[PDB]
Amino acid sequence: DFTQMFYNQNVKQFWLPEEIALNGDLLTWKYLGKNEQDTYMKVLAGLTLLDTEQGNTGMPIVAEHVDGHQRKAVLNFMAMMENAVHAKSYSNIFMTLAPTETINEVFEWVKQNKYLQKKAQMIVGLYKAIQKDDEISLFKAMVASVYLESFLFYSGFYYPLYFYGQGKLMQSGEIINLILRDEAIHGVYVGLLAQEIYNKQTEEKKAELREFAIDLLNQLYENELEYTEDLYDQVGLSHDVKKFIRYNANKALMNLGFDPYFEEEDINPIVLNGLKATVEPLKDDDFYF
Amino acid sequence: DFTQMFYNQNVKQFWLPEEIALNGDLLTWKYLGKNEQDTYMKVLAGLTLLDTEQGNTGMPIVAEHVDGHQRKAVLNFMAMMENAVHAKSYSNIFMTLAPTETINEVFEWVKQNKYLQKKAQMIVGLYKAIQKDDEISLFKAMVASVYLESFLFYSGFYYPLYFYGQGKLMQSGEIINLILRDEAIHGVYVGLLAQEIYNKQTEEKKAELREFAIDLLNQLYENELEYTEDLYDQVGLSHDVKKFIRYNANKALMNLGFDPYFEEEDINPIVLNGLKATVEPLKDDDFYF
Amino acid sequence: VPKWIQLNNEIMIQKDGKFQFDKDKEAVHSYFVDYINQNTVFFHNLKEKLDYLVENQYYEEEFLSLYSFEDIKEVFKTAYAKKFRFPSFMSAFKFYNDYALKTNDKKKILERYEDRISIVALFFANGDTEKAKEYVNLMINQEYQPSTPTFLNAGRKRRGELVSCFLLEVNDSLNDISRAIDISMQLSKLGGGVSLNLSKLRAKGEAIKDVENATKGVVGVMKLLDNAFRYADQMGQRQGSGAAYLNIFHRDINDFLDTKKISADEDVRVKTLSIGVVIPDKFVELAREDKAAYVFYPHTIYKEYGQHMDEMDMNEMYDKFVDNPRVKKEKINPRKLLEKLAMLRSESGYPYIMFQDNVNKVHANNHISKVKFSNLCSEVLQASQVSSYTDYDEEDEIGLDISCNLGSLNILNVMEHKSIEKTVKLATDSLTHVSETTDIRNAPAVRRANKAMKSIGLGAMNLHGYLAQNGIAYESPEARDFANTFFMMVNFYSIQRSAEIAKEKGETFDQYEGSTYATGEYFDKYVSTDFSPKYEKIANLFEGMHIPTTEDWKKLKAFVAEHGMYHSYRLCIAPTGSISYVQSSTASVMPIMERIEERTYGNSKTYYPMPGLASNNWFFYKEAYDMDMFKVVDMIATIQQHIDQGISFTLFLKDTMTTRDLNRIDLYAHHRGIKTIYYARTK
Amino acid sequence: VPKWIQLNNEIMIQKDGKFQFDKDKEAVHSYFVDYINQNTVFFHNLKEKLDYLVENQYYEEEFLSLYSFEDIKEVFKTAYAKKFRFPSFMSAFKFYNDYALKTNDKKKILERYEDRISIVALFFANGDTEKAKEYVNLMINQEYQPSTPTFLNAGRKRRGELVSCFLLEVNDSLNDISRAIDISMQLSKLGGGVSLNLSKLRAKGEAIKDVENATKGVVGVMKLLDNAFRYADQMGQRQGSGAAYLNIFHRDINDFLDTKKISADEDVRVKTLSIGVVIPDKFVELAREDKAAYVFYPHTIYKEYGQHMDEMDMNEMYDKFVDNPRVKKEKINPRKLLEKLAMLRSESGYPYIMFQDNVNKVHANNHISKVKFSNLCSEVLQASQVSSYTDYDEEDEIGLDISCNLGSLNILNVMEHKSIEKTVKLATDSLTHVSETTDIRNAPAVRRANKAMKSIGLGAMNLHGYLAQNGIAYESPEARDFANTFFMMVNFYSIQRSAEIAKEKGETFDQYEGSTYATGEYFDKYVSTDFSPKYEKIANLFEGMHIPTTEDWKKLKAFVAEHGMYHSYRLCIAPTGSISYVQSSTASVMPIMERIEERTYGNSKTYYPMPGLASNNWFFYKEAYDMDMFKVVDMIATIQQHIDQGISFTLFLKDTMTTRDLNRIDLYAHHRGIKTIYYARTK
Ligand SMILES: Nc1ncnc2c1ncn2[C@@H]1O[C@H](COP(=O)(O)OP(=O)(O)OP(=O)(O)O)[C@@H](O)[C@H]1O
Ligand SMILES: Nc1ncnc2c1ncn2[C@@H]1O[C@H](COP(=O)(O)OP(=O)(O)OP(=O)(O)O)[C@@H](O)[C@H]1O
Ligand SMILES: Cc1cn([C@H]2C[C@H](O)[C@@H](COP(=O)(O)OP(=O)(O)OP(=O)(O)O)O2)c(=O)[nH]c1=O
Ligand SMILES: [Mg+2]
Ligand SMILES: [Mg+2]
Ligand SMILES: [Mn+2]
Ligand SMILES: [Mn+2]
Ligand SMILES: [Mn+2]
Ligand SMILES: [Mn+2]
Repeated sequence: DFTQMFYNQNVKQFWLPEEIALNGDLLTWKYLGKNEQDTYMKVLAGLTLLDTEQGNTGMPIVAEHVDGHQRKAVLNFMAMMENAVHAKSYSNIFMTLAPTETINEVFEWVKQNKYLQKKAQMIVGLYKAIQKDDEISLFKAMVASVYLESFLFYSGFYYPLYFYGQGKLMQSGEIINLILRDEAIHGVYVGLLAQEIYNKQTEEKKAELREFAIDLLNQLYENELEYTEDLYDQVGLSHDVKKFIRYNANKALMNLGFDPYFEEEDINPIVLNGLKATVEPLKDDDFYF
Repeated sequence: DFTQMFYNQNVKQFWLPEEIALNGDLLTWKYLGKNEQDTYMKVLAGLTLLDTEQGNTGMPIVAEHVDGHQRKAVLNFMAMMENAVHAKSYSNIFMTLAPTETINEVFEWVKQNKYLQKKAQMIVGLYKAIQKDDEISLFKAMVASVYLESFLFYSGFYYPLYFYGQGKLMQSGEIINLILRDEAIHGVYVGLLAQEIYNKQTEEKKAELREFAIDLLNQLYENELEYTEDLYDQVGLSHDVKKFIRYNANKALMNLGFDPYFEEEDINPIVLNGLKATVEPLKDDDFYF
Repeated sequence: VPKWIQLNNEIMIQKDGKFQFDKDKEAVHSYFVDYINQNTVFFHNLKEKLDYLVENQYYEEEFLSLYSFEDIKEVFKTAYAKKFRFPSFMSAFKFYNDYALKTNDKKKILERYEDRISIVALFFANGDTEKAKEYVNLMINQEYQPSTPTFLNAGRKRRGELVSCFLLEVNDSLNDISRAIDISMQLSKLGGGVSLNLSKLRAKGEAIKDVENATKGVVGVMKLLDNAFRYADQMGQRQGSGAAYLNIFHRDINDFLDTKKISADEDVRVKTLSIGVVIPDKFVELAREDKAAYVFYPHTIYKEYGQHMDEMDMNEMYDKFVDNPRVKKEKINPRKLLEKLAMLRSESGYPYIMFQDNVNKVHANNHISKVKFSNLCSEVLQASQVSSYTDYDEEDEIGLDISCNLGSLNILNVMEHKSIEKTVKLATDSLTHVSETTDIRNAPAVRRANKAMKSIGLGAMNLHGYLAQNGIAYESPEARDFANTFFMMVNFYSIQRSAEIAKEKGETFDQYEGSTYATGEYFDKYVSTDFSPKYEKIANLFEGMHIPTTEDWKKLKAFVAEHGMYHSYRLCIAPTGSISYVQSSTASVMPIMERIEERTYGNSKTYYPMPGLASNNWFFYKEAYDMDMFKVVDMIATIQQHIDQGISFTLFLKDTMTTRDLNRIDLYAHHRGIKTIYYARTK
Repeated sequence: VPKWIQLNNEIMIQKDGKFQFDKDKEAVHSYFVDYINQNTVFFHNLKEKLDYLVENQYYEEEFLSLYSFEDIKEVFKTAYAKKFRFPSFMSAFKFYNDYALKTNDKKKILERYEDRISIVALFFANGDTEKAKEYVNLMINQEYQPSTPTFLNAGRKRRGELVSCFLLEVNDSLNDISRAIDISMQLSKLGGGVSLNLSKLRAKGEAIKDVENATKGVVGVMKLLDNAFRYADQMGQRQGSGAAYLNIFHRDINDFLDTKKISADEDVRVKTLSIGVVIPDKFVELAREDKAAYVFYPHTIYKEYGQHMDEMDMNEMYDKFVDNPRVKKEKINPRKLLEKLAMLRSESGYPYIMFQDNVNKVHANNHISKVKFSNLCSEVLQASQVSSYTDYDEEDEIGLDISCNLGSLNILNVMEHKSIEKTVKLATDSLTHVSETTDIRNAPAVRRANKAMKSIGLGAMNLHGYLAQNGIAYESPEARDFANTFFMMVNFYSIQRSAEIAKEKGETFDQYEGSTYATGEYFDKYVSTDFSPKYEKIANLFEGMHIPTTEDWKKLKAFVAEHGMYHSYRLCIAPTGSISYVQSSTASVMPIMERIEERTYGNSKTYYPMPGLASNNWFFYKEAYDMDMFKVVDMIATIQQHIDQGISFTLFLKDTMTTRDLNRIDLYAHHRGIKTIYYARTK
């Protein structure tokens, strides 16, 4: 009942980072403190890693196991967006704002950062555990994918949105909003596929799947807290970002058909402001009048 | 040396089925004989069936085994074009020209057809034989992929190009020309990835891979001749189609860095109508001797 | 944004659900109160102005020296006594941006409308003060408008030639091809549009000195001509414009047409070279009967028969060519070729279509030559003889290359003044003067044909404007009745003026005795068919003017028999691109494309409503694209029956109609006697 | 595969670690016993052969009618008495594929090597049986080789022109540009390579009659010429080849060079027109001193001084141009321009470099005109006067457009026969005959210059072959000593033959009296410096031949003063591309590119070893790319001191070296007196 409308929405949302000129951010970037620039680079690098794996691994593997040519076409399109559009856009931003050495250093930093490695290990592990014709392993990977789309990106998205909302780094911010617009529909779509599998189960099996989903969310959440503190303490925003990730965790649960898990909190209003002609042959009657 | 350049060329060639209005083809379709309509339907179904294998298996399997983030992104983009753009385009052409019952029957016929099946299963067999961390099996699959993209499609493309060059079925011919333009670049790109593997091999292993490629080409070519007579004898075109197959076989070989196998031949003109040294500054005292 | 531009853009702002057309008038006032008067150079007296313009190499001394200063002052006073006011902002803007004389620094205005009109009148009269005043009254009443070359350059020392339509015949030789390239460059340097006939050129794969498969065909010649026209671009002012015409039975016709396809390669496509196709009746008969046609190799036909393929009647020669084994030919499908023509016209508006037999069944000078091709605007249709340009230090055989003299009657202004006869005769005299004063020293055949044929083109414009301001639909039978009567009177008075000039000067055009004017055949349909209006409304429109009857036409026929005719050709309806703005008129006899046209000049937007457009005549100002092209063809054929040359006939198509509709319009034009089809503009 | 093809490929199959060169000989035998003798057309006697070739329009009957059939039979018997055998397969293959006369359908061979040589000799002798036998002995011994046009086309009815290269001066006018395009097409139709000097054309952004920034510059004319050469491509057999030469002080020099950049846009890129740059000593001086130079607008200089920029000496007028406010100029960096030249030559081998002062410091006809440009092969360096092609019906002022006939001495065969004098005199007579019988009816300046200058080009081939087969390294001082002596002998005997022809005909070349030949200045270095070999080995090589001394040169100077010289120019060393194969000779005086060259013909591959290559002389046949370009420059300068025209000097570069190395080679060539540099071929 939904794939065709998602197909149409995904293809109509198609974009490339080159559509957005980035040289306009040069001055507001220059004006940020060293702490702010550091957090910003690292935040986008963490996002780049997530999209790299979502494009290389997550979306293609889910596409492989989901039945139906139209469902596969949507998932293939989403996969392309992840690595050919989203992951690449971050390099466009980096290449504009930062010198090569700072770019090299931040990519080295992703490799050695323990929270980023842990979250990649956990998410990609679940993708690679999918067994052919085994719907339960597929469900588990789809939960992981929804958590990546609708929860994990948001510790990263906070900062570009926070600046956009203050009228700073607005070209980079425009790119990020386009990425976010895509991930929102990706999270909903994968959520609907996960619910399909969940709804086939016995009540006992469903109870176990909810346990899996909640245990996984809590494990990812605890890691994300440490990641958030590590990045945002130097810019004074860790508590604010934490409220934002809890907000989005609830959205991820809802995408999976589950009740919200965290209590509602006031999000920084700045971040909320951040959101040939046709041819006929000649008949013999056309020669007479 | 080449992936970013191909990335650029691929994304700038992006298109959607909806861009070409198809209904005006009915003004020339109605004037074709039964044999012409039959051949067109059968050719179209042949292309559709082969392209589906490439979208569901060929491109995604190669993307899975190739190392490199940028290569995986380009390959993902190509897989997207197969599944999201090409497959919808073929379906659109069919739905415009034939009623539902006729489409189902043509696909039943072509699905049972000996020559279409022989080539489809030969290609799919090589994709299924790729082994993790074995570059030889990957190379063999890449050869199969290049043969599909740059050679096997062309016994089929001939007919729409033949009409397109005559002013008939111009809307669907425009679509086919866009598809063909994508397959050409797909073939060239996968060809470069195969040459990379080939160049890492010993001289004895190279000779062995050359023998594999030529042997495979021979098997496919002999089946193409039979496929060609089966479809095109009823419309009197087989001689010229055979010249077009050999010409495209030579292009496929050149994509794989190999010499042409067949002598140069001229192609049907209707189908044709359808289709740094180191700069070092002068240091003075170079003017005195 | 300047004040006049705001007042002009206020037209689109609707008050009480109506466009503020009258605001345009206010804009004109602003355009003169704020800009034109401020930047217009003023002198203490006209003597000082004339001395400054002559001394600073703006004007020519010769034409002003023919009058005393009192006569020139009287002519200028007659021009200024009208107190002419531009009714729309775009008229004054186009005149003062395109035609008004400016200083060398292009920041001041030396010529007003009255000054330019007076200078052109003094140039026309060639020393007659009364004739100059008559010309001034003709142009300040805006009854007659000299073409853009004549209007812009008359009386100016720094000027191009007064003729801008040139037709060249290219003979099948390398010397002739090089000479054609040279002449095209020289005429583009003069500012003229050059049309070249490439049908005599042998096709691709023909023999040069009995070596086979040597000729590059007409496409290589087209590449050479395109490069020549790109190089010669009016000293880097306008893009060099050229046209190439090929007979549809020439074998290169496909490759010719392939030069306009978007998919064509860089070594095939010509970008600044317009193309036209000449379609004899034989091709239309072959397509109609669905018989497969043959495209012939011109050099084999020339070797077999001693004459070029385009020099003989294909209707009687086609079967002999096909049955001749020594004539090489290729099989084609004429219906496929027609569909290709329609598709190419849909994509790019090319090629121009010339119906050879439609032109030549009413051509008065078939004895001199049959009309083999048309001009860049596809309205000049004259006899031409190819020239044999030999090697160096060898005498060339100079033929006839067409170059007619353009000038347009303003139908609205002419008919409201009840002065068809006087305007036609004065325009004929001015065109004769400009043709006589034209001397091109680098185009021998053009100069020879100008001296011999004395051919002029007297066109008409504001047909749709006049019809709409008189409550007549362009597609109505009343409009065709008016066009028939008006253009029959125009033809009558043009022939009368030509015969009067022949009697006065004692000379006719060369080879007039063989023309249908001399034999009286031309007047046949005029001495038997009465062209008086069949509708009471049109007759009331023609009230106050004598409409020539059959007896008047018999008297004119006798007068032509006794005295001859000075001009080989008199009437041709040119597109009239920018002069229609200055005259506040609709372009040519074409229907209007838009009721209000939006243009972008610099970084500013401007709005030009069609002349006389209001709420009452909004419906009568129907857009050309909304019109039935069959009725437009009917009107153009009605006009063409009284025009000796062709009419620039642009097709106006919607994006919905297919190539079958375009082919149907072309075939109905061929059936109705349309001589040329200019463009296929798709909305 | 053919048997001879296998035998020729057997060369590279090494036996005992050595190449099987002798197998090549076997191949020729096969090539004759299996293909040539079977594909040849034999007649009962020579009478039937000559009659068949005459009536079937293969031969011109006029040159054969000057001899009785007994004399022609004697000439053919003299040709066949030598029993000439091709020592390599490629020699015979190249002759019988490119130069032997075949039937109309090209299925059989009508001309053997002896037949072709006899026909060429009979054409040369012009009715003299003994002279015809002398030419037969000269060509069958392969001492002298007429150029490809002369050798291929002499005595043929379907022939082209015997002149290889034509040089045109283009005046700064549209008429002159169009005439240059026409003449270029006419001469490419005749088969000759056309070179055009574009230095007189005004640069981009110049005024055409007081309207400024109007000219397209030399790039528009370049595009026109490129299209003209594309169209006139020898009836589609050989691609039309043209050359454009521009002075380095022309303002368009960058845009000129930008025509050959691989990143150039299609509206600028020119692909069938070679480019050459003429560099005066002033530019090299400015680059050496790193002082910023000025490129000039030719039209401003012509307006101020009345002469063209390239018509006068830049070394004395550059400061006047710079200090003149009425002269328009642009600032450039001469070192950056030199680096751009080096980069362009590395990328594409263009432009040709002509050191104008090096040409004109020893030019013997500076009174007629200075040499302002070179030919398509950059070896013809002659005085040229620009023509004033006026409007139609106006007389044109015909100037002098360079054209010379090529002919090469085979150094190995000439020195083996000890016949420098006889070969040089006979070659001079043959080139004089070729000039006399040349009459071009579509190039007036070329015809006038051929009639007046009487310029011929006598080249040389097999310099490296002779040196390597005699155990002399091409870079060794002994090789340069041999070149000095041999080419001094060639110059001496060419001057002697020219003076003897002037004496026997009583006429010299036009304006000879002002030349350095008449004043005796030309002989200065020859009457004070001895050019006898300084090495004993070279002197032994010259044994049996009288090496001219200063006394012989003084006698020759007196003889020239008494009688004059028939030829304005006598010696020019052409590249001699494909005719060097037939003569079994290395190309020109250039060092060999490779010892064994692998060339693909049809679907087969063939290997041509250098003539005389073997184990004992393998390292004497050093490849050009492995050689020091400075010593090659030294050799070319040593030869050039005895050559009145230029030498086609190709630079042979390695991929490792930079543009700085290329610039150093160019500057050393300029320092050593090199007149022109042909190509920068990178390995
Ligand atoms: N619509 C117009 N078309 C042409 N010229 C105009 C127009 N409006 C104004 N002008 C020019 O500006 C001048 C001023 O005209 P305005 O409407 O102010 O009154 P006027 O009585 O015509 O003035 P004047 O004393 O100049 O004759 C005119 O004489 C004329 O030169
Ligand atoms: N290398 C070659 N160059 C030119 N012609 C050749 C060559 N080899 C063979 N021929 C031609 O083919 C013929 C074959 O004869 P071949 O050279 O084998 O010796 P032959 O029969 O003893 O006679 P002869 O050598 O006296 O001509 C020759 O007479 C000659 O016409
Ligand atoms: C006509 C024309 C000339 N030119 C350039 C090329 C010629 O070398 C140069 C001279 O043209 P000319 O033929 O000499 O023009 P002209 O004689 O009328 O002008 P002037 O009196 O100043 O000589 O102008 C163009 O670049 N484009 C053109 O269209
Ligand atoms: Mg001819
Ligand atoms: Mg001039
Ligand atoms: Mn993403
Ligand atoms: Mn996503
Ligand atoms: Mn596909
Ligand atoms: Mn593909």
